[PDB]
Amino acid sequence: ARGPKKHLKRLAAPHHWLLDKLSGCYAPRPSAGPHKLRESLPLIVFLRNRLKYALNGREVKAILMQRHVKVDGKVRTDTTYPAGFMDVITLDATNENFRLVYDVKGRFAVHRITDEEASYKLGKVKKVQLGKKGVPYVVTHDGRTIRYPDPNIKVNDTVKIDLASGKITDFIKFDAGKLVYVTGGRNLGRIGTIVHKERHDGGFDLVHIKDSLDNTFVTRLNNVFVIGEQGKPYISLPKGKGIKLSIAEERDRRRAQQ
Amino acid sequence: PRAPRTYSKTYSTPKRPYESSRLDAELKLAGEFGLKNKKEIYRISFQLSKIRRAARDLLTRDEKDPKRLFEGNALIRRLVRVGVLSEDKKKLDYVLALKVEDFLERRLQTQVYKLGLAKSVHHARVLITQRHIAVGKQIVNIPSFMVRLDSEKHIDFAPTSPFGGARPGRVARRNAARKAEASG
Amino acid sequence: GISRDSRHKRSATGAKRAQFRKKRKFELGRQPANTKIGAKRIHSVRTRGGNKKYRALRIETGNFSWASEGISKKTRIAGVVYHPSNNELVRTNTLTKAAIVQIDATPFRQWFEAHYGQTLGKKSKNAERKWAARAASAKIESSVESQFSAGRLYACISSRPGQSGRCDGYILEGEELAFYLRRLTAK
RNA sequence: UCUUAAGGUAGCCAAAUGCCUCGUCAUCUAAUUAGUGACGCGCAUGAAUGGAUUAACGAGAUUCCCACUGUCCCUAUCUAC
RNA sequence: AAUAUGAAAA
RNA sequence: UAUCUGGUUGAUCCUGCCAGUAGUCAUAUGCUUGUCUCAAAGAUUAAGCCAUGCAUGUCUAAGUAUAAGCAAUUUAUACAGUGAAACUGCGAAUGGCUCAUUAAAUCAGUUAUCGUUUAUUUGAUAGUUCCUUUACUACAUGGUAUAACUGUGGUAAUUCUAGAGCUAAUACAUGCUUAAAAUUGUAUUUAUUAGGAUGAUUCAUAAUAACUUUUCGAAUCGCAUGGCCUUGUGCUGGCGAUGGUUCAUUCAAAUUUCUGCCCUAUCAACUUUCGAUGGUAGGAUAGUGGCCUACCAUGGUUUCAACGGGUAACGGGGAAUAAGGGUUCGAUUCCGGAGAGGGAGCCUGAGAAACGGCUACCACAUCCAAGGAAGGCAGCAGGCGCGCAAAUUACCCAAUCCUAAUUCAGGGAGGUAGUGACAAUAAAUAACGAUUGGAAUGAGUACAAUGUAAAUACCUUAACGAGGAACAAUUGGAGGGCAAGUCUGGUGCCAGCAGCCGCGGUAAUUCCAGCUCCAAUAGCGUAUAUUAAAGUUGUUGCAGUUAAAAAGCUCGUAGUUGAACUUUGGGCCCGGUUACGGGGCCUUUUUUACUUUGAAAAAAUUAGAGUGUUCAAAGCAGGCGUAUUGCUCGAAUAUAUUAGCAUGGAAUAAUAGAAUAGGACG
RNA sequence: ACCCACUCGGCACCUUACGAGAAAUCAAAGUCUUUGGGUUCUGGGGGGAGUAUGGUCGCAAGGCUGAAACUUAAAGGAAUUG
RNA sequence: GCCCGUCGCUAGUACCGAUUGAAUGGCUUAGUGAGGCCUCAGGAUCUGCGGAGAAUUUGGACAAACUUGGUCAUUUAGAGGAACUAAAAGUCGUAACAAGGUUUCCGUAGGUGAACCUGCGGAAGGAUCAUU
Repeated sequence: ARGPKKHLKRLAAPHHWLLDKLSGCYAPRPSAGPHKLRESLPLIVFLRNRLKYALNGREVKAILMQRHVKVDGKVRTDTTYPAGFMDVITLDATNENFRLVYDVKGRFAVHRITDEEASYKLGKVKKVQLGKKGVPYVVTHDGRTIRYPDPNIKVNDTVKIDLASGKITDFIKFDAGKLVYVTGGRNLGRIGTIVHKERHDGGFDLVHIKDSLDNTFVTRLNNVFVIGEQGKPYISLPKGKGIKLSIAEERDRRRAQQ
Repeated sequence: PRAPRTYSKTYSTPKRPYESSRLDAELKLAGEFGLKNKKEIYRISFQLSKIRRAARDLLTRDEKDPKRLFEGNALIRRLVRVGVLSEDKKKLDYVLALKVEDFLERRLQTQVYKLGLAKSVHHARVLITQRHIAVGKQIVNIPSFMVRLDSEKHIDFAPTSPFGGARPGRVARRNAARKAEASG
Repeated sequence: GISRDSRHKRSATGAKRAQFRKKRKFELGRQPANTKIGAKRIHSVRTRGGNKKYRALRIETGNFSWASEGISKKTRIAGVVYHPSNNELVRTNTLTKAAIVQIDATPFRQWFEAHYGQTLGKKSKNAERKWAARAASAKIESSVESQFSAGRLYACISSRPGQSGRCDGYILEGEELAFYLRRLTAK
């Protein structure tokens, strides 16, 4: 290893991609982008295996090249673009519109949305600085940078970004009561409300999250994503609304809806 | 390269290979069920031992334990669906009380014989392996096909099998042609 | 190439480490610049990440700052007189950081005369009013008072000629100037 | 079994003591009557007619090795008397 | 008071 | 599925080991060999050597095309389409292989970068480019080459190329159109000043005086050609691609905190001349740092096992076997290292100590026309050698991906096929009738179609294809453990058998044969290693009088262990579960070890949920429709020891407190 | 000095065997599969062998530490009956 | 009955062993030291007071590699010597097992063809648990 790595194998691929282990040696290695190699869904896996629209990688490339596909407000043509957590993917030719989001099992859901909501997206502001010429700016989890934010917007808040033009539509603060989306850890995809934080010095901060059914759990602050008010989400959530029932309860639900 | 293709063994040969009582019992089973090798009884006994180990580890758990309930209901559900267990004996201890005879009796060989499509168990195996018997509506030539609880009702001759109303095989055709040639 | 890895140095417990890997570029060192005086000659050395470093040699002049005044002027370098690390650098007139050097005094002297209207050693109305406003600024200490008469200023070199290519520095003043003068005259 | 007063013990050796003898084996060398290490039915080794070993020492005797060179191949030249 | 030895398997 | 059995003896009870038994994704080998799926495969000895041929090249509408190329200006006189050759930009630093070197090294978990670099992607980001401060500028826009080519040639020879004449740039070296808003960009460096965030900073950012050999701030390209009139080749004007400084993001990288590694005292002292531990200062670094250098102090590790040696040692995820504990293995499909025959040095580049890149030496080794030249298969095949030990010098970019200018090209990465009793799944060698007959079928062929990049096989199926001498199942064994011959012939302590006990010397249940029988069965045996058995490694859980073992005795440092005592008991309520556990109050009211809970702990693997791949190994597929509409369930679940992080408790066990009181309060 | 009774500490002894052990036997060789008061040393079948070697002490004789190749199905302990 | 040792034959294993033995690998003092790199210079040639710049070349760091020594580790030859083990019937004795016919054994010392004998001290694993 005397340089960057440009390959990924199926076993080394993240589990939530749900690639099979026997069809091919390699996995689609995400190119550099707004999100990390992990916790990000490439368009090839979002089309070939998620939506089943294309049967092979070559057909995925053809779909991408004829420009039917645009992540956020801009068309994407690279075969393995790293579409991350709250990225909105359009596919305007079929008039659908999805926003990526984790199902309660801990995988990218195929949740569809309307254009009236796709016209925006949220982002957990991950850093706040003052750029050149004394201008403040915020940078969110998808590397997106917005200049001149409201002074009340601090780290761990959520900023609503219009896809037409990067601009702060509004923001959601981080305090007790706010509905949050646990993006990271054993509670991948779980949704609940914050009761209180811990705020350790030096170490990783902790937050206690309880959900609609009053199942209190704990998670690092690096894996939470506040998405709206108390029981008033700013986005549409997939089926289940971020509640994980037990294995027996899931089996009972499956057999009752058989 | 490609990710390894996982595999496992379906039986376990016993220690003290040479017990007269064990040999006599397994030969009794083989003779009265038409089993070709001791490997079949070894596989059946290995499945029995595996499910019995699971059942014992399950019974060791405290009652109404979530894992105990989930795994126990799953195990008994699959047992009754296979038909090795019976509906009345739905409790978990009957899994322990099970014997290899139940699994050997839920096989496709003996189930064909019980349904009566065969003269003997060996006749049943011969018919099964010559693609004559068909579960549901598809040809199957597996003597050890564990019949589900909703498959014995639909066990019958294959549509393609000459005994299933199809073209009368090959030997019958050859002899009919010979007879016609002689009579011509 | 000079290796910066600790895999060659003896372990803390005296254990002779074994040769694990061949030498690597991301730990390579380079020879010292050893910048002399006169006829500026800076060679550009490429550095990891595609960056540029100015390996200076034979530098002519440098920007020297009078921290009390806040100003800084380009000045020719008379030569090193005391180096804390090695006296060899003093002997061969090598320009490195923290070198105590003598530099020319005329630019700073002219600036002082034109900004405060006084003199060391030994006309418009706006100028007179400015000097009246800046009165009592000729209170500059006796060290630099005699320094400007001597015509050379003692300055500490604060740049890295082997890295930045420049020999910028700042004029010795007060306690540190007294310390370095005492070191010079310690005999 | 003959016989003596007793029959060379401990040891050591072709040793400076072994005729046959340039003993036999090994090593040293391309080649070794030489050297060294072993073998000992030793013509004729051996116990204060002292046996064996021995650090140091030796203008003692001997073998090999490195360095060194006109000892030599193979001679030539210079100086003084 | 002198008395030593008795093959190999079974 | 927490189990043993034969063997010392005339016989017994023990210690005790030998032997038997079973497994081994554990190897070799012997015999035998039909079918389906799946699949390991030159690691062991030689990281030994390599013939040969391939494995890294790449272009759009969008860098440069007057090829003296193709096809056309039916769109055009600068070109217009395509397009070899070549310059240019990227990549070649990925992948693939091997496991030699490596014993705090790598590596795993866990940390830090307030200690730094980071091509590319993503998102932002240069009126001050008149600043050398309004033509340095030609700005309806600048300069020179030079490639490609023709011709002349040299060399036996190389992916050698010289001399001459041509010619472009997003190639190089320059350079404006920025008005002017305020108070002069940005980039580098120095010194000074203020200072939204962090647990914390000299942080982020801003203001001054300057420095700079000077970075950047668009002379690039393809489409669409639209609006304004004072109609001019005027003024404005879209979609992009490419490029660009800084910041952030991403892909990373380099260092870094704690903890953890096999056997060795027949390795006890080691490091410290000349770097050892640390301080100051400087170079060097991308950056911290004895990384290096100068001065200075004499330090650092160690019987809690240093230093040294061996490793038939890459580390881990994991594998085999196990009641619980544990033992052994992990070259190898995934992660991280290191290597390209050994060793060093280095160019380019963001990225290399790069070897399918150079430089030198060493060791190999090739062609020479005897002057010269060119190499690293531990990639793919393949050959030699080494061995007990391991396959074809095949087809293809169709998947999975990867790269490039990039949908199109390329890829021995990868897939397919060939060999393949390494291992796994299923399962033919026969069934019925009457006392000799019909009926069925797959092996093996084969029109056909599916299959596939094209194929081979598989799934299907016209037709052919069972009656035994056929379409014939072997491998071991018959005294015991360990069921199965007191049958026959041969041999006569010979041949021979025999894991052990033992059999055999003219009546062999034991050798060689026949018959019969037995165990496993397309598999069986043999050898080696390892595991269970092994309570024969013993923490759980051994033994020491006599079986092997208590040192001759005592002292004693390290180590292990170490007498008790410090808050108890009692009342009053609250709220959980069906008394069981929590909480609050009243009754005078300093460090740890430990222990509960949680975060965090890659997949693959393990246990396990669902799912008729015809079952099963497997796999994560699938299922239900009025099937011309379409809808829809999934792809869970637990571990995770040690180490680190937070957290509830104060029993247990250490640990200090105020005794010449400078002791608390206040 | 005795006698009797008691006590502490010794060398022991006699009878049993609760208990232990394979047994001989054992008030410890007991409080052991109902297996954990503290700790030191030693053994892993019999040999080869307390040998070779490397250290180390000794004037020497020898002492301390101390293997391996190889070989073997017994060696051994306690009792019984002859 | 059993059994011990010397000696005799055969085979195997290991040890000592002159040979300043021999190989392979690691580290290293010292000497020589290629090569690329940085640097002091040198400036062919080409270009508009300048610019680029080849051969060469000064010092420095990195440092292959070769030689000679030193050390460590792993193997390994060796005349001869002295052992051990094994193998149906070899010779000499009878040392032990009984009071093994001199009770045996331990340490130590001497002697001797061989077991072994003897001296001193010790043990019973003695052939005595015993003399008020």
